[PDB]
Formats: sequence, structure tokens, C-alpha cells
Amino acid sequence: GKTITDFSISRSVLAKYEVINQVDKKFILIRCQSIHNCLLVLVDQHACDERIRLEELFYSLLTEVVTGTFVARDLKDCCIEVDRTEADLFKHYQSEFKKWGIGYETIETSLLEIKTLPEMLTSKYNGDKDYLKMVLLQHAHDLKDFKKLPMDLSHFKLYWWKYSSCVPTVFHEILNSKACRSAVMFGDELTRQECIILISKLSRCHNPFECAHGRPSMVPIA
Amino acid sequence: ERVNVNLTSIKKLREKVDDSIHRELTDIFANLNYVGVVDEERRLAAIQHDLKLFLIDYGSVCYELFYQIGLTDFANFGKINLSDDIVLYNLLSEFDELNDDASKEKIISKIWDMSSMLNEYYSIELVNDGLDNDLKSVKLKSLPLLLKGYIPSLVKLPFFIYRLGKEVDWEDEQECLDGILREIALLYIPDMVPKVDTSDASLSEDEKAQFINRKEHISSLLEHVLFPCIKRRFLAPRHILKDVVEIANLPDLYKVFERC
Ligand SMILES: [Zn+2]
Ligand SMILES: [Zn+2]
Repeated sequence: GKTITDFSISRSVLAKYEVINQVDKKFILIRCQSIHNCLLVLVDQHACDERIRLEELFYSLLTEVVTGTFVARDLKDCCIEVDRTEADLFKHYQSEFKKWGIGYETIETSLLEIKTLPEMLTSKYNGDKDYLKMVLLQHAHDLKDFKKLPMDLSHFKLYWWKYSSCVPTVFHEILNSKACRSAVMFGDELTRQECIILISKLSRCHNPFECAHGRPSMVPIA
Repeated sequence: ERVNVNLTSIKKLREKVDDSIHRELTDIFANLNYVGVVDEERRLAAIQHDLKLFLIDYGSVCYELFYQIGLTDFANFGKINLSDDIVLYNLLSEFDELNDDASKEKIISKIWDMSSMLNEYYSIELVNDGLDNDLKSVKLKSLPLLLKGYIPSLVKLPFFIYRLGKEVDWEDEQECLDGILREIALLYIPDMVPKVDTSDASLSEDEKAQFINRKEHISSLLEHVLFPCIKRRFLAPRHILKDVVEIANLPDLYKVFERC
């Protein structure tokens, strides 16, 4: 049994780090024997909290989707005009859309009758049938163009990150925004205990080295 | 109340300090913002001045500070009075080098003769219970209190007595007084906590716990007693400039996380 040794090194680094204290109400200064590629690192507090929050948000969504417990609010009188090919595209992926709480029926120039929407998307679309059309088309084209693979529910712990790519962009964007808004900000007061909990939780994240929007969460200063 | 120090030597030691002080470095310490401990072994701490992060050797800064307090507050010190008594003869047992009684007795002899001087000018009270010629019965009553709410570690006390007799030159006024202040500051500086491997299974739980408590005690001392005092009265000498390093310029880091 052979494994790529470089994947294990990155994870073990942050696990061997002690918190110094908050710096300028914007960072958390941390400190790392056996120094191959690991001393002083400045962690962006907002990016740190946002990262913990996002992975918690992704884990929730995917556990809900996998187990078939993803809430789908009933939508009344919602019909959108679609092309012949667009009506065919939706007819094909109707089963795949149902996995995300997007329940609809294809009628017939043609039309799209949305019966259900997940509360997450019901809130975002906010009665805009054009936004809802653009967003469903976006995912349908992603599936078609192999830019996003379908959800494999043929499997009976849960690793959300092994189903992370399957998440439609619209949901990805929504969760990024929720994480960002709920996250601690620059200028906010953090106690050493608060900093310890944040860095402890961040080290338990699948990807601790970047925020929700793909920018770095920490910078080494030594 | 405050005694008039008219000693030419003490004024000469004071003049050397006053000339040595660096203006721009003292400005950094005077307006510092303490972050925390970086290394308990190498005695490193982090501070923020303006919007720059600095790495400071607190051992060096504390040495310069306790030598400075001793110089300015000369012959006007307080006392740290000590069932659980400390013997000078039994204290030097930690040295295998002293393979004779006459060697251990020679250290105490120089110190007890100068006890009147050490008790008056430094508040280092030395009290003997037995005969004047006897040395085994000589103990230490009280040590000078340079900083309120700060009792130094007695781990360095046998080393302080060893260097008090074998290092300190008792044949020249200035060199004797300069040497004693250097010996007090060396004792007064917070102890080094050598890194103990926690992840190792070979070491006992009690060894691991006391190392954690040592670390806790140093951080608490620096945050509440040592660094507030440093920011108020410490005058940084030019020679300490190598022990004040800029590790980060924070405006540069703001650009990295400017847009989330
Ligand atoms: Zn954000
Ligand atoms: Zn972000």
C-alpha cells in the first residue's frame, strides 16, 4: 500500500501550533522541534471564522441532501417560458434537480412548472422568475458540459467534501455569503480563549488555508 | 526617608547608562503594545509599536531593567523576608565542583564580612545564629524588592551566591558595586523554561503538567507585572538594538486580506 506523502505533511503542520494572542484586532498570531516546512504565522480572523462557518454550512447541506432530509418549500403558480431544447434539457435532468429540492414538471413555446424549491433558493430568487430561470439553466448547462458531475446517492461517517464539487454554483454562492456575514470582522475584540477555539476549529477543517471566496486565510511572518 | 547617595562610583555607573540610552528605541518601548510570549526558552516576546510587529528578547530587556532599578533606587530598597528557611551552606551542594569544605566556606566568608555593606546598600540581609567564626549557620534574611508584586525565582539563588563570592571582585569600589547589581539583575530576570516534548509517551504526566504551569506563570508575569513596568520606566541602551527585530509591517498584510 503506497500513498502520496505530501498530503499528510500539510495537515500535521497546523495541528502542532500554539496561539500567542490577537494582533491589531485583525489577526491571530500563532507559533509552531522537527521544523521541516512549518514558525510564526498571522491568521486573518475573518477568513478563519468564515472558513469554519462555510465547512459547517457545506456539511449541513450535504448531510441533508445525502440522507434525503433536504427541506423543499412548496411553490405556488410559478411557470417560466423555455426553448424547445431548454424544455428537453430540463426533462432529462428533472430527476437530478429533485435531489436539491428543485421539483418541477415540463409542459409541451414550451413552459416549466416549478412545484418545489429549497428554502435557501426560495429566499434568494424572491419571486424573480428570470433569476430562477438563469440559475436553473446555469446548473443544467454545468451538468451537460461536464463542469459539474451528478450526485451519487447509491452509497449508504459522511465526508461532505467527497460530494462538494456536486453542489450547484447558486447554493455555493449562497453559503459563501452566509459564512461571510455570520463571520467575525476586522476591528472585533477576541479573547485568547476565543482565539484558541477559532484556531482549534480551523485546524479541524478540510481546507484551513483559504476563506470561502478562495483567498488565503493565513500568512507566515517568520 | 530617601538616603543621599554621595558615592562617586554609583554616579559613574549612572553616567555610563545615561550616555548608552538610544532615543528612537526607548520611543518604541515607551509606546509599546504587548502581544504575548513567542519562546519561553530563548526568552522571546512579541510587541506592536504603531503598525509594526516586533520580536523582543525579554530576558535582555528585564536584565537592563533590573540593573537600572538597582542603580536609581540604590541603598533605598525594600525587603523580601523569608519555618521554611534557606541555608547558604546547604544551597551550594548543587555544585559537584566544590569537592571540599574549605572551598564552600570561602564563598560565605567574603559575603558575611561584607554583610553590613550588603544589608545597607542593597537590602541583602545576612543573619548568623552561631559563632562569628562559624560559617555553616549563616543564612539569608531578606532580598531587595525592586518591583512591587514581583518575587524572583529562587532556582537561580544558589548560582547567585556562588557568583557572589567567586565572580564579584571585592577589591575595587566601582567594580564591586557594578558586579553586585549585575548579579541581582541576573537572579531577578524570569527563568528560562526549556522545551519539554509533550507528544512523547516516555515522560510522566507530572513532568508535562509542571512545564505547562511554568509557561503559564511566565506569560502572566509578563502581561501583568514585567511589560507594564517596561512601558513606563525602561530606557533602552544602544547595545540592546540587536534584540529588537521587526517581524512584520502590518500595512503590507492589509493588502493580502483587503478584499475578502
Ligand atoms: Zn468574508
Ligand atoms: Zn472570503
